[PDB]
Amino acid sequence: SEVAHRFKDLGEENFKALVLIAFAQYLQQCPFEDHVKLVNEVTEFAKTCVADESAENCDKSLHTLFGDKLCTVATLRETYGEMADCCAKQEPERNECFLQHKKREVDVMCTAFHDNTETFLKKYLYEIARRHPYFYAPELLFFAKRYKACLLPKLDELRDEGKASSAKQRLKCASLQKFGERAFKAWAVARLSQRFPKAEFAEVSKLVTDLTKVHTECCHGDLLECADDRADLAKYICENQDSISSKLKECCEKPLLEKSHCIAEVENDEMPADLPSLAADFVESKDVCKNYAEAKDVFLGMFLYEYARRHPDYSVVLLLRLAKTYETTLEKCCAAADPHECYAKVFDEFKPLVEEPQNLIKQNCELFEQLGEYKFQNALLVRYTKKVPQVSTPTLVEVSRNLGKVGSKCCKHPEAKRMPCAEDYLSVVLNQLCVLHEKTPVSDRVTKCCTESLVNRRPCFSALEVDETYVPKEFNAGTFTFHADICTLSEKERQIKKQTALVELVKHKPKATKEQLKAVMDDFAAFVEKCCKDKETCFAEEGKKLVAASQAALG
Amino acid sequence: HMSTEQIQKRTAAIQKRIAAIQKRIYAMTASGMSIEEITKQIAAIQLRIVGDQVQIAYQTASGAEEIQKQTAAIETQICKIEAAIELKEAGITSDFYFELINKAKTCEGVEALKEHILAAHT
Repeated sequence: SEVAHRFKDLGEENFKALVLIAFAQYLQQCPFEDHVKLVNEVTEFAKTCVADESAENCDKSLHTLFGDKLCTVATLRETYGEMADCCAKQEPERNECFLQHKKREVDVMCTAFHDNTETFLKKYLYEIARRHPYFYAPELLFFAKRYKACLLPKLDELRDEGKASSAKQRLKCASLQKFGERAFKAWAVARLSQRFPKAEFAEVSKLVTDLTKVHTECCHGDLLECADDRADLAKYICENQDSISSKLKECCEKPLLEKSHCIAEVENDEMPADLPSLAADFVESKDVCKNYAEAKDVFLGMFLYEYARRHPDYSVVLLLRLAKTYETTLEKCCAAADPHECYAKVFDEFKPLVEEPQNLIKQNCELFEQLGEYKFQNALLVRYTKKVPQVSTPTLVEVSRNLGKVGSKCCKHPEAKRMPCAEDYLSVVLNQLCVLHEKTPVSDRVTKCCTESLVNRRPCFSALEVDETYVPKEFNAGTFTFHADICTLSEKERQIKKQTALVELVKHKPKATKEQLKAVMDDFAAFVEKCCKDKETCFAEEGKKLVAASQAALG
Repeated sequence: HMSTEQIQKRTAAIQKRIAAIQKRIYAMTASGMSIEEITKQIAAIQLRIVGDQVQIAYQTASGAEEIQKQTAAIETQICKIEAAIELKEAGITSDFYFELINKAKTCEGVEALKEHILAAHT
């Protein structure tokens, strides 16, 4: 009955794609041919459920029904990894376990897409859902519809665009389990409020409430409920767009799968003119403590609503630190003899909180606007390697060039829009580093930062200093002497090889000067013109001459 | 000037809800600030009901501007009222949250903010 309820709402094609995505997101092991028969049988069973709601065992939950077909093939433990052990349990324990198991020619593809339109389209989502178990299911349906619409720069754009949404949804699903529902709803109030400053608190709280149900369902593998609901909140915003935003007019003309994607990406609405100070009803009011005591979370959510609608220049995390500090003082102050006099200067405590990221953005953008993406990425690779030298040389290069790439697509924008762009990118790379470090732990400080509240995840990383517990391991065993293999290819693409030479030189001589390290990197870039203009013969002469210069520092 | 059988059902649908509100408010008066204004909104929404019931009569007398903007804001006004009763019943004695409910533009957000105040109170 619940399966027939979802089959009727979602499209016939969209139902199929969703059950195929949900199967590949869990039993990623079974190849396309195994999963497609199960998807077909589930749609064929739901087809009967549409007609007779009581007959054929149409009464079971989507987790028992779509979790028994996922288990029929998943019988043996060898024809899957340690994930087949989940199968032994019964719902809701069964799906509780499946969650716990997180872990290529322009005219060649068209020869297979022309014969079977369905065989090519379903193949896009099968391995894209098996390669990204936490990708937003309704977004993946739109991603494939976009793919169905020259074929080299368009697919590269959709590869990079799809890489951003997958990473974004990993962060969303992570804050939900790791930091709670209230924490997600708190982010929701803030980012929605900046986006829709015209909307009254009740409409925002409606969006917060409906959006949490969407993302909670999507993370819990309730991928068919998620897409059905993401479409309903999208309809609601479009039906009541005056009560929400102005920007939504064009987004709502677009068809079903696009309509939702557009609203999500919608521009910040021109915040209502001449809004009063939050100080009046949050610091001055006689009933601040009485209203806070009444519905503590709603009063704080209202604080965030007003602060966020007025600060589209702040980060969502900054708005959360300001909400958290206000909550913290309200908690202590309401107990005091004169709560009013206690909290009367609360807003003056927000000053260092908003200064700290603005000062960091301005200090780092001053370096970016004077060094470029190469000499700024190089500078970040020296500082971030001295900070945490326990990171693997190529993983530290990747996160150094990735964190530098933030300054590139952030400093262009003015002081008014630098912070929300900087936080958006930085959060995404920090979660990609924390996901990579959780699997292979190398540093106890990185663990502390990733484990800390999502709010102060970036503040933690910025506080790090040079790890005084690192003994300069001066190898010089091929790491300090680069190979002349990339000399023959010769390209600015192989900049990672030149960068990895720097991160090994920092790790082997850590107490090196800021000018000393720039002189050893400038002499290394000059030595490349020997191997760019006796092929391997230049590497032996440059290896002996560059190592002679490094003897003047001897780290 | 359309759906006169569905307008009889539409009007009768609001009447059942106003009766539901009136019982819960008459009980409340010996069981929270909106209480005097709730009784004014009830009387004002009844004027719209009389207007509809007169429109039916006018069409029957005549040979026969389809305004749904009054109907929608009526349903949302009924929600702003019903929500304020669920909050008064919940023990919310705080004119901040009442205004937040009354400031809402949609009955959908009226209930979402209601449920939010309700859980936050516990």
